[PDB]
Amino acid sequence: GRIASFLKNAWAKEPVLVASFAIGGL
Amino acid sequence: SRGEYVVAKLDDLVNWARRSSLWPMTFGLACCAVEMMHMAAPRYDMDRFGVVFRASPRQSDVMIVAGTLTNKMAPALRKVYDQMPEPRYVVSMGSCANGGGYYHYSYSVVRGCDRIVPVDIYVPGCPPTAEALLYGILQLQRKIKREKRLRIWYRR
Amino acid sequence: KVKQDMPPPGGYGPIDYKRNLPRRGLSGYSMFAVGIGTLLFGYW
Amino acid sequence: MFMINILSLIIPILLAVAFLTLVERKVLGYMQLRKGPNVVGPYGLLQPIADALKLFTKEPLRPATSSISMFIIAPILALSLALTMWVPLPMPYPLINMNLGVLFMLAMSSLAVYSILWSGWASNSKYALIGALRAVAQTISYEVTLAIILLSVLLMNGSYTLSTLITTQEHIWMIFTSWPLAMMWFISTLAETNRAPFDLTEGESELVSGFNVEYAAGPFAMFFMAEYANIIMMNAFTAILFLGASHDPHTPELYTINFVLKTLALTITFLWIRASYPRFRYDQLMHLLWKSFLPLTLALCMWHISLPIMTASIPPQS
Amino acid sequence: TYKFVNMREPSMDMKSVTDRAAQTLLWTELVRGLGMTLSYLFREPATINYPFEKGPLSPRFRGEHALRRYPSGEERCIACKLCEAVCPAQAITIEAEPRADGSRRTTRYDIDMTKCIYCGFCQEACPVDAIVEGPNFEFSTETHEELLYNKEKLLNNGDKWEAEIAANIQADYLYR
Amino acid sequence: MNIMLTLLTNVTLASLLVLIAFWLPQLNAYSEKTSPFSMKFFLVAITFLLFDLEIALLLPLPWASQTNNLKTMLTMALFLLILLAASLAYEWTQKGLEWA
Ligand code: SF4
Ligand code: SF4
Repeated sequence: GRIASFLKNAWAKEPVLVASFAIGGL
Repeated sequence: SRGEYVVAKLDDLVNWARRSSLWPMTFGLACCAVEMMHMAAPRYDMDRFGVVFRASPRQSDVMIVAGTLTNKMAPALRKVYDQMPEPRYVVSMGSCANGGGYYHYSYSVVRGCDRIVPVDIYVPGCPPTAEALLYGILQLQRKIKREKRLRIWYRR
Repeated sequence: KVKQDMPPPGGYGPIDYKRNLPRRGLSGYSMFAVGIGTLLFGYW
Repeated sequence: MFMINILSLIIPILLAVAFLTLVERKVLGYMQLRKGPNVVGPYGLLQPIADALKLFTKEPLRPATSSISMFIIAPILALSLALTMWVPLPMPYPLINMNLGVLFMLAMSSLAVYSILWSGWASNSKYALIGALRAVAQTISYEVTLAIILLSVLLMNGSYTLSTLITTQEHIWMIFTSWPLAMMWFISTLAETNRAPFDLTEGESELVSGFNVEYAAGPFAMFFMAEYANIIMMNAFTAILFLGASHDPHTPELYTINFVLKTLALTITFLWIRASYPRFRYDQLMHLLWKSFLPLTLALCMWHISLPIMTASIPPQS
Repeated sequence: TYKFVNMREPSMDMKSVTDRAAQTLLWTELVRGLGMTLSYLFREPATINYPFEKGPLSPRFRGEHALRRYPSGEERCIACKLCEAVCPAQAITIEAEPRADGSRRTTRYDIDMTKCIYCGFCQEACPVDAIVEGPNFEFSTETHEELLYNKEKLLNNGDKWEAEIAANIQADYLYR
Repeated sequence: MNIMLTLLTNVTLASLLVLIAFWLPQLNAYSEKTSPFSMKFFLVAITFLLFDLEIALLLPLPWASQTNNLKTMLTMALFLLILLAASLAYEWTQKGLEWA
């Protein structure tokens, strides 16, 4: 639940970091 | 004489180069800067004629004194003129710059920019319409076209 | 007879004065799907 | 005849730069509802000649009075490196075929910053020195991403040899494979060439003329030629890297036409960008690179390392 | 009475968040601005081909002052000095003496085009429509002294431009 | 000899232009024209250096992909990239990336 909130906040405020971390993890 | 012919053609070439590429400096004190921008505006665009506004006095060839030249601003105007490389031409735009205009009798106004720097073309008007300014610039171009620097050098 | 520059009888037509910045483009999901599909085809 | 080839590379590139100036002027005018230079010659074709002659006949001011050796080397280095970087490009056959032409171009671009570095310093002014420093930071900041993005895309090439890029993109443009990298690389080219919205170096609106404020007549012309030559060369590198062209070995003319057209399109895109957007603030410029781009480039580099292994598409070394 | 610029809250739904993330990552707004510039590139430029093409002007245009005459040829000005009084920049200097015929005429009428502000006064004050700012605007000079007009210069300007000036006055005299 | 020729020709051409632009127009007759803060943000420059080092370490990767121990190669390459990302993240979070 709180993880979804963190992901939503991250995508709203720092989308580039979210994309980078997703790509690196993959 | 053949030497005179070569000198004349070379002077034609250099005069054509200088008049075709006239780079006025971004120098506008008062209202006449607005009409100057309107000359730079699309309707009478100066870039067609090779006239391009360049901020650097060292990279500029013509100074357009567009506005009232106050006693406080005069030393800076002289400094920017001096830092400008030669050949350098000065075009005075507006009654205020030509002879003081509306504020001729003001304690804080230099009664004409000719007192501070030499002037080549005077553009009357208050403000001079952008067409009048373009006409003055073209008159300056013709004046450059009439220059005979190399001819005078050969005659000495 | 009096003749001044006057509005036409009935006045002028309405004059638009509000932002009409249009709504254009695909939805974000659509753009991402197109990009990923192109990437997958290129990879293959 | 090799000297003939050198001249054939050099002089037409300079003429292309001269006419690129006119092209820029006219395009910017038309996007501003204006007409470019058209009085000087038919449709303004003679304007660059007038500009050059006016510049050369103009007074040679020089109040540098410090390390005049440097004040003269900087234009020389800039122009020489701008001309040299064109050499390894395969169009379609390169003038000099290097196994590592890509790293050669990276090194030459890094060296070319010394031209701005020295010019601003030997000028010994205020705007010049500080502006030169801002330049170093700008080019240095984007050099990192430029290298990472370049390495990431070449992972598919299999070598740093520019010529093999034609073979790799024979069936499809590499932009389809690496468009995010393509966007970041294009912005990187913009920053490296010091073009708007990253024209902070010269930055006329903020710095009177930047590093070239104390350069006039011919040396200013050489800086201008170097700048525009770098623009064309970087766009050509983009075209070769991503927008590959069909090459018929028996008729190289087709590839040459296609490549030239793509480079022209990219240069027109450069002018278009200069017209549209305002200038990024010095601080915002670095924020966009180290904090925003650098990450995504790292992630995409990991991905482009992993993809050939997990897709069994490791390119041939030769 | 008042309108709020800004003061709008973005939606937090996944579709809107995805759209804004796409805008940030895919540079959509930048592309829109680019398209606007492209369209302006394909639009017809507004430049007029000066000097072969001239900008529009109305009959009330205020340009180079020009002393006019009556149809008989007698100079209209009658040395009222009303123009000198209204002149907001004191650019008009008038001297008069009874001429040989006995009429009240101006021995001196100087308009310093370097001090005049082209206000349009005098043209609206002269009781006999003498000084009338002509349609000409392209009268730039290479020296300051050329812009210090004399009565002879003003009368020559009036003679030169009377054909246009009479027509412009005819066009506008009813509005005045 | 080809690369040396190219270098020589380019340098000579540029220097020739500099000569014709520093001395040739300087002949034209004229007259007399008369005529730093400690940057602590240089830390950015220093960080570029240590990042340029990783840049150099990463360049061999295209040939590194040709080994038979692709597992070890991939692990070490991602190790270096993750260490670089960790360095960037550390400098970011510690406000070390105080640009300008
Ligand atoms: S001449 Fe008129 S428009 Fe020009 S600066 Fe003076 S008052 Fe302003
Ligand atoms: S237009 Fe000029 S000359 Fe005529 S009243 Fe006004 S300031 Fe004086």
